[PDB]
Amino acid sequence: NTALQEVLKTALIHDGLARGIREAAKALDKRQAHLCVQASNCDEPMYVKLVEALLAEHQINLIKVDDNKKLGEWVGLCKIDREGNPRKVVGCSCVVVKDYGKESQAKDVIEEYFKCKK
RNA sequence: CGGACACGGACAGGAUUGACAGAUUGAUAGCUCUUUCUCGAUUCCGUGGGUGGUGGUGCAUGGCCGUUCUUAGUUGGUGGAG
Ligand SMILES: [Zn+2]
Repeated sequence: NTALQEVLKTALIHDGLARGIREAAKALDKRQAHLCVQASNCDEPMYVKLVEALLAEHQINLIKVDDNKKLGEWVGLCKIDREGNPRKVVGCSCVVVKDYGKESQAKDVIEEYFKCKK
């Protein structure tokens, strides 16, 4: 009840992610990948095929979330605003975390990992 | 581009930087082209708006300077004359 709601929010303040239309499916080629997250709304079944092509045989875990636009208020391009339009992003389908930087509430997402995925 | 900002568009399922080789050039200017890797919201597109200019106008001006002007010249106050 803590995993899906707020402990992924606390890993998004100024952490490393993907951003824009040229590096979303990029960070799997690097040896700095912590917890990543992929949408269960992807219009092609080859993009999600491409991200599981690496991580399923390696040390990297995807979280299946609802869509990518709802990750748009997660990535950092702030469109929820007082005098601004609350629909400006078409958000990311695959962001990663290079590094946590702080250790407030990061145990709970990795506790989700080795609880069932072993 | 060294066109700031403001709005909209473009916009993670593909906005934008940079670049080896070669016809390509005056030029090892990725200038353009063929091919293809790379850069991480930085931008790019449109519209308003700045901005820059050894661009005009010295008869729109300021400031400085030259000149009649190297000669002795100039002016109020108060009385007097009109
Ligand atoms: Zn002119």
